Amino acid sequence: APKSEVIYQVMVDRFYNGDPSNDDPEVSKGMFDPTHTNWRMYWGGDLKGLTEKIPYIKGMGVTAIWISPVVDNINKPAVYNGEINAPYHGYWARDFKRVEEHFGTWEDFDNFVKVAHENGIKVILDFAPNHTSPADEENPDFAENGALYDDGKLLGTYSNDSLKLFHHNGSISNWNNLKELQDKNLFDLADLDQSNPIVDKYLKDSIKLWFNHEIDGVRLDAAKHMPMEWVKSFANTIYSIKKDVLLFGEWMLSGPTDPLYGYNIQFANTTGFSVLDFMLNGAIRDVFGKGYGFERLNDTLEDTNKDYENPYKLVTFIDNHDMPRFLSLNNDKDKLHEAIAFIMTTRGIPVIYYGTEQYLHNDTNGGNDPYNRPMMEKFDESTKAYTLIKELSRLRQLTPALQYGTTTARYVSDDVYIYERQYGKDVVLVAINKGEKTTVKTVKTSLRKGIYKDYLKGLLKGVELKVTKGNGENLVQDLTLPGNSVSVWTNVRV
Ligand SMILES: [Ca+2]
Ligand SMILES: [Ca+2]
Ligand SMILES: [Ca+2]
Repeated sequence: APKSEVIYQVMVDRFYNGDPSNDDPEVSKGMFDPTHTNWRMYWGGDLKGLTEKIPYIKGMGVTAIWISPVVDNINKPAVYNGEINAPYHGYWARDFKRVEEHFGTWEDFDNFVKVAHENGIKVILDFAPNHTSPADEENPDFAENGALYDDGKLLGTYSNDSLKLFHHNGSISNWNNLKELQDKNLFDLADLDQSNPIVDKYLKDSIKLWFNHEIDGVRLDAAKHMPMEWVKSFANTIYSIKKDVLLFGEWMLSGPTDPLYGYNIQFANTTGFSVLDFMLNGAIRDVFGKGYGFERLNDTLEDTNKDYENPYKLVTFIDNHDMPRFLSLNNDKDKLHEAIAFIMTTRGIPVIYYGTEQYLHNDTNGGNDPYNRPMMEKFDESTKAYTLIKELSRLRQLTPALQYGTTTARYVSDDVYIYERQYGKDVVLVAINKGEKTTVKTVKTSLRKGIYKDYLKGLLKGVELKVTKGNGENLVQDLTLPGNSVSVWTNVRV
């Protein structure tokens, strides 16, 4: 009876500024905007602040915090056309053995792990071993020239790479060619050569250090840009040091016909990392954000459940830091609530991107990066979305049917989706109406006959269920779903 998880993804610089003294550190000064109007500067969020907000996060039923990368990032900005770009997001590492000084010290990090563990919450580290930082081999004064440091000891720069640390093969151009995706630079990011035994032992020593500070898992950045066999050895290293670790990779897919989807599946089946579920994500945004009909969602769900060997390890999401937030895509809270309810009641592990529960969004430039990383504003624990996210996790803890159960579609139309989750004798039936009020024909269900109250207590306009005994499969009768509603029914005792 495995444990069910719920992930909250935090971008540390944009979550909560707990400590003004690390806003503009001496060693890396000039990259802080206190006004939060230059969207590519550090804004001050830090580990102290994240720690103070763990009760808020725990009040949402979150079981694991995916924290954006907190290794030391470059101490000079990347300047493009006079535009200061700070590594406020954490993906431009200079030193994988040190904590980013804008975010805190080792003591602040250890305190964050301690308080998270005090509240029953796993810490999942976003780790980006594909690369260091932006570099121009012909201009060492640009940014930090992709420098790699080992706990303060310089191992090399891109323009002076004595130890053969990096690939010097230009940038990625043919994005459908695997070898090009692995051996060239992701944009201008100095690409690490994990085949170099120096780099191999460095990256593996680094992740050992972080686990010595009691992290519980890894979200693996840019997983398609590294050789799959090295990523497999990397997971073996982590498994060698800790038994129950949550490992999943960001293997980005462009859409349903992405030519590389087969390597993604292969990655998730063999490396020991599962994947973030981009196929399901696109279907979610299509049907809830673009008005497509539910059969696109159920078809995608059915395909993924066969395509992946272990689909209950998939990590599901509605949005993230690399695409417009759902409300930028479609500013409809009812549709957001329904999407949240969906991933909460679908197989695998759902992610809530920070601030979703506060309807946080900025729609400049379509809501695209950097505008999908706004600063957290209110921490209101009474919003309907906060309440929704808090309640469905309770059911995931009462039954494995949500994360680990089979999936049976009971009714699929353009605007109505009824699906059933089963684990042993546990049954959860869910009905989503993203259209107007309607009354459904006759639905099968394995729920015993009787009347079921909405598990959500009408929070999303949910109704009762009325099951008659069919002999064989039972019969749902006279199900009138209000418009823009979600109902959840179960035989699991509450
Ligand atoms: Ca700060
Ligand atoms: Ca730094
Ligand atoms: Ca690479």
